[PDB]
Amino acid sequence: DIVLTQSPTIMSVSPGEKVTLTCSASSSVSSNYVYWYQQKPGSSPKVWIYSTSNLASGVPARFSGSGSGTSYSLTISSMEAEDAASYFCLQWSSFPYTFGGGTKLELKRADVAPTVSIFPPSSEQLTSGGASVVCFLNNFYPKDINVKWKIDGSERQNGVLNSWTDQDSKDSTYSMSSTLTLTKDEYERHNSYTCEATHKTSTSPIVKSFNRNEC
Amino acid sequence: DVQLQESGPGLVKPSQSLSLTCTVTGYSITSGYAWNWIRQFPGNKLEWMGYIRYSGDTRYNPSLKSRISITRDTSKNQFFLQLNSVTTEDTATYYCAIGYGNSDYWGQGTLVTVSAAKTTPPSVYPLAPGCGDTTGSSVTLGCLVKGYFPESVTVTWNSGSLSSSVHAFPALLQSDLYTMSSSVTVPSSTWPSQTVTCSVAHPASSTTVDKKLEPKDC
Ligand SMILES: C[C@]12CCC[N@+]([O-])(CC(=O)Nc3ccc(NC(=O)CCCC(=O)O)cc3)[C@@H]1CC[C@@]1(C)O[C@@H]21
Repeated sequence: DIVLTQSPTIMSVSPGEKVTLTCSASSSVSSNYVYWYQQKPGSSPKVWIYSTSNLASGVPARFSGSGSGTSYSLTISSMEAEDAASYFCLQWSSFPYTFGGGTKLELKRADVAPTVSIFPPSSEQLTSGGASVVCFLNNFYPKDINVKWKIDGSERQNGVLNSWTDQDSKDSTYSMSSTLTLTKDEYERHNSYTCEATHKTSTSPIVKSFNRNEC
Repeated sequence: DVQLQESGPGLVKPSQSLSLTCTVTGYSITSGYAWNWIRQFPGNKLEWMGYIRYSGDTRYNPSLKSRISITRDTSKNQFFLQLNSVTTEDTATYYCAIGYGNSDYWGQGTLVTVSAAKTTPPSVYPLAPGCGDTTGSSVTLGCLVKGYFPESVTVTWNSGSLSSSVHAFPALLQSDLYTMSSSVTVPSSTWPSQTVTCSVAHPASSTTVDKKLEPKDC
C-alpha cells in the first residue's frame, strides 16, 4: 500500500536525448519487487524492467534501471521514436501491490503547420434539425495549438467538442478535430463559418471558412 | 504459446456486479503462477485488483473491500472476476495477467463501461467539402459518427482497403453520448472518380452502416 509517485507526468524529448524517469515510494520497498512497464497506446503494459535493474526480454540496452529504498528511476540513454510511450513503475514488495501514475513520453520533431479542412453539415443531419461544422487540423507539431470558431466575424465557444489523436508512429505529428454543433436554426441564420487555427507556426492564423450558400 | 483473453459484458448498469472471464491456453492455471486481474481507468491509472494463485488461494486489493471475488475452473482453464455493487468509477479496461522476471503475459484487455445509459446507435454523416473546393493537389474527406453509446465504434475506409492517410480521432463524451470523426486524404485524381465509402460499426447496438462521400460540387 505504498504510494508511488512518478515525475514528470508528461515530457517531450528530442531524439538522442538522455531521459530519466523517476518513481518515489511512500515507504521503503525491496528493489527485487520493483518492476517497470511500458505501454504503447492500443496495447497492454509489457514488463520493461524487473527487479529494479534487470532488463526484460526484447528490451534494448539504451534502457536501464537503478534504485533502492524510496527512489527508483528508469533511464534511456539515447531517446528513439519507438521509445515514446507510457512507463509505469510497479511495486509488489508490500501488499497490496501498487503502480505509479505513469509517465508519458513524447518525441520531438521538426515543427509543422496543420493542413486545415472545414466541412459544412451533410443533408442527412440537417434533416434531423442538427448542424455540425467539422474542422480537421492534421499533421502538425507542437500539439499546443489553439482553435477558435468564428461565425460572421463573431467567436463561438459554447458547443465545441475537440479531439486529438496520439502522436503518430510514422511522422510524430498530431491531428486535431473541432466539431461546432448547432441547431439547424442558428445555422440557417448565419452565413460565413470560420475555423481559425492559432498554432506555434505561422504568424497569420491558418484560416479556412465556407459560407452557407445553400449550394 | 501462453495466451490470455478477457471476455464478458462491456456495459453494466450501476448497483450491479460485473463479471469477466480470462481464458488461458498453453499453460495449466495450476502448473504455477499468480493469475491477476488488473484494471486501467480512463486517465490511465492502473490498479492491481487481485489474484488467484495456482494453488487456489486468492489475495484481494483491500480497496476492493467485499465487492471483489475471484474464482476459477480447472477443467476449462480460466478464472473469473466478480465485482459487486459497481459504480461509474469501475468503468475501465480490465486485464488478466501473470508474470515473473523478464517474462510476462497480459490479455488484450476488455473495456467495461458502467452506466445506466441506454445503448444508442450512431448517426453517420458523410463530410464533403463546399461547392467548389478549388481542388488542390489532394482532397480531404471526412466522416462524423455522432450520438452513440456505449464505447466501441469501429471506422474503416473502403472496408480497410484505404488505410494510409486516414485519421480516426478518439471519441469525446458530451451529454452522456459519444461523438467521433475520421478524415481520409487521397489525391485529387482519386476522388470522386473512385468511390470512397465510410464503414462504421457499433456492435453494442448491432449497427453497421456504410456512408459513401458523394461530392457537393463537381
Ligand atoms: C508482477 C505482478 C504483481 C505481483 C504478483 N505477480 O503475479 C507476480 C508473481 O507473484 N508471480 C509469481 C509468483 C509465484 C510463482 N510461483 C510459481 O509459479 C510456483 C512454481 C512451482 C514449480 O516450479 O513447481 C510464479 C509467478 C504479478 C505478475 C503480473 C503483473 C502485471 O501484476 C504484476
